[PDB]
Amino acid sequence: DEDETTALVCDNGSGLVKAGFAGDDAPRAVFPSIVGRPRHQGVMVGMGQKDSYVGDEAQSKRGILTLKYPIEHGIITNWDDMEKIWHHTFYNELRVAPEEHPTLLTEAPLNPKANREKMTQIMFETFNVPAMYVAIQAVLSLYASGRTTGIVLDSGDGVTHNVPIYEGYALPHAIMRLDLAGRDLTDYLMKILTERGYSFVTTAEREIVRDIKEKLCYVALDFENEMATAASSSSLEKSYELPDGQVITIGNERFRCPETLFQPSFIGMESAGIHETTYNSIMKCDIDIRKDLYANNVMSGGTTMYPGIADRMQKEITALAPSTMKIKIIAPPERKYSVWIGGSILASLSTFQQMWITKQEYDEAGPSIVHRKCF
Amino acid sequence: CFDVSTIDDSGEFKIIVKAMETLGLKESDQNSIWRILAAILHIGNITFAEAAEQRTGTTTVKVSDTKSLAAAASCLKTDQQSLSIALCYRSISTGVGKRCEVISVPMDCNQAAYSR
Amino acid sequence: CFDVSTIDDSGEFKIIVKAMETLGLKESDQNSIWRILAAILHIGNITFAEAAEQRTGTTTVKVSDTKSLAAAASCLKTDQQSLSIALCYRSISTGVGKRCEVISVPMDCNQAAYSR
Amino acid sequence: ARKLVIIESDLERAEERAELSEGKCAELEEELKTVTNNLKSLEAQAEKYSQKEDKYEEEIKVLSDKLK
Amino acid sequence: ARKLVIIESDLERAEERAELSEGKCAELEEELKTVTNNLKSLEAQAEKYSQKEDKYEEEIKVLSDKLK
Amino acid sequence: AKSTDQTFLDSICKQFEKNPHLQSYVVSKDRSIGDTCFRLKHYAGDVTYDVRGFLDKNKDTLFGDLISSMQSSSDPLVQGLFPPTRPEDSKKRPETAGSQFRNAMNALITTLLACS
Ligand SMILES: Nc1ncnc2c1ncn2[C@@H]1O[C@H](COP(=O)(O)OP(=O)(O)O)[C@@H](O)[C@H]1O
Ligand SMILES: [Ca+2]
Repeated sequence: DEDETTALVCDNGSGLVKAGFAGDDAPRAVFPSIVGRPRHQGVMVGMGQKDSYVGDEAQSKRGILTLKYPIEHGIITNWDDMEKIWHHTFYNELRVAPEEHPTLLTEAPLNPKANREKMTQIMFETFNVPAMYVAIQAVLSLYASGRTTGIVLDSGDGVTHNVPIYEGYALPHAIMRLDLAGRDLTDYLMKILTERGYSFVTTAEREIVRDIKEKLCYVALDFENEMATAASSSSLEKSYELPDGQVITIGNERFRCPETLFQPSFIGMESAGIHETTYNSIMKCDIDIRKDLYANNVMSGGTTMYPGIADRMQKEITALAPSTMKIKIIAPPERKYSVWIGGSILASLSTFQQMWITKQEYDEAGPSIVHRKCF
Repeated sequence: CFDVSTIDDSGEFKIIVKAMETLGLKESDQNSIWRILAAILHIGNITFAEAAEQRTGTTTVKVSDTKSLAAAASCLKTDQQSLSIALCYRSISTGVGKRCEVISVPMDCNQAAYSR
Repeated sequence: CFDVSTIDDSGEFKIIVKAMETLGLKESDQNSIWRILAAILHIGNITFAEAAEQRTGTTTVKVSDTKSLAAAASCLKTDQQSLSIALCYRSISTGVGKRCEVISVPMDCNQAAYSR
Repeated sequence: ARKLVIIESDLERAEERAELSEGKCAELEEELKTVTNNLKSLEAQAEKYSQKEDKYEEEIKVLSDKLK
Repeated sequence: ARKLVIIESDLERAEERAELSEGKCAELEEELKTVTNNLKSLEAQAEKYSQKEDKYEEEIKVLSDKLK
Repeated sequence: AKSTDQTFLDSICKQFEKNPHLQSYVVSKDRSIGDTCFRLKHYAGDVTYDVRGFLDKNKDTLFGDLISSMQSSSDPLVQGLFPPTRPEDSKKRPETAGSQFRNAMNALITTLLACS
């Protein structure tokens, strides 16, 4: 009590459920968003199976599990299982009840209207939550990084968002939503692996791809020039003894899948690279508002952690684009967790009161209290 | 500032020493206390020669005066290398199981001097 | 724990001895009773120095402190060898005709300490 | 009866040689775990350093052109 | 005669696990020496790469000044 | 043998938490219940228990093999601890000592509900 109220900081997506205690800086409790059943039948008696297996408990013992995925970048295949995903957050890891402290979540811009009330209903009209809010993904990282004037491109795993926020919100738009990040690359690898007697089919092993990915996979400085270099067996082939029992000397499999990012043609979409749409969104704004945008670019998310992601952007943009101001790309120490660094802030602020929703406020405006307060 | 017109520190020391012994802080204990301050002084001889690695906006942090930087790590009795890597580059990844460090990237000078 | 702040065992003994004789437990009988407890104490000085015979998972059971192990079998008046083989390695084969023992194989430490 | 006494003399010899080996084998495995940890660590740094010099030489090449 | 078989059988188990452990332990010990050598070698290269990119650091800097 | 204390505790919360006189942190929304603990309603008061031990503590099972070695002793003391087979308590013999506890208390009430 005294000078302590304790506020939770959560940020869920399509890869990790980031959570902490109170006033923290970095995410303490983290676990994969998974929830399946026992295709096997639990021994059924050596426990009335139930618990789909979740948290650092399901990922530990995959194989047996029939992992089913609820949140495919935005759309939720089913909300009934979501109840048993949040039953793992506050209870197992955080070890605190939601009927005590507030709550903070993230908002993927342009989210279905039906999802607003559905989510809020799960808490207030069921699991008593005194107060909560659902802040907008990107905007959070802006302040934490210490930027006032920037163009943000937040992309962790779910979807891509080109948010030219550098002074205010809710203008025309200059924002886009693309389903081409993280999990999209995870499903693409197994496709091409078939050309080398490898086929990670189901979800259980599909997760292993993610593991092997974040330890060697890279983005070619220039696919065209590295083609002739492929002859050399030093900078391409990299041994990786699968901790299960298989040696895969990945060489041309590391920078072939990530290429899909710049080449949406490899997934059947007329959409251009992420540097074309960048122009598309900037041109719809004022004319005297660009010179400062190019000066400072905010690239956050785990997608920017790959080796050979920032340098390439400074090669293609400068080619066909205004060439007067300095070109600089900002990549903070841990540009992935930049969202959580800023997420913790708003939760620890007091001015935040004149924004969130209070217990009584809901009953005063009914279920439409959401779109009546926030937007 | 440094020198004060009303206070005479040089002549006060030997007078304080008697007061130091009055409580129970013998020379043996005195020396042990001076090390703690010496550690602070060693930190005080450590600034950041604004590394000119970056060419324009942002900038990294590098220590040209290794003599002073080494003096601290020497008395702190810690790895000079790890000290420079861990501080200049912050680590974050504490997923309950409890952390995996070292992942990072340089930051501006203001934040470096601030964290310092 | 061992010592209690409210009870004085050292001074209570000689008082209990009078009560021991009140019923009919003479020193001759007292000594006979202390042996039973001594047997329990000898069992209490017997643990299992986790035999490192197995290299990884499972593990066998071996007694490095033979002094303590022998002390029990000595007072129990039984074959020290058979005692170690029969206990550490359980026997099963009772086909009505009534058993043929000794067939067995080592087991983990938890089960050993449990059966103990 | 005599053979029962002789057979035991050879048993203790193999038990000790195996225990002595396991003692060092475990130590070597632990040491290997520490070395391999730094091996990939240095390899990661080596790859990073290689990436740095490549970008430096590229930028320096541009600076030279602008200088001329 | 039966006790003899029990002990004699144990001798076979002891001798088997001994030669197997020592065999792998010797192989492991020899491997550690190779890995240790690789560690020292890689560490040396990493040192050369680190000092090199640090030289380009003071080089790309002075060139930026002359260009300005 | 593998169903540890933790697994058994899980069998209680699911099989029950519907029948009167039982709660936990899952069903009953109350932070007062630790994740490693559970609530249990009595005839009036509420009590929170821990699941430490439970199994191995309650089981206390000792089959022949280990006992047989002691029963065939020549010493009058040792064999004394193993009376001539079931004294006024026969029924079936092998079935843990934990379940035997219930039988001891049930045999107690049976003879209590047959007098004045
Ligand atoms: N150092 C890294 N390099 C490349 N990918 C990384 C790195 N660290 C994390 N990732 C990846 O980033 C993704 C998680 O990023 P995150 O921003 O938390 O996603 P989301 O918010 O969509 O759940 C995972 O696919 C993970 O493997
Ligand atoms: Ca993100």
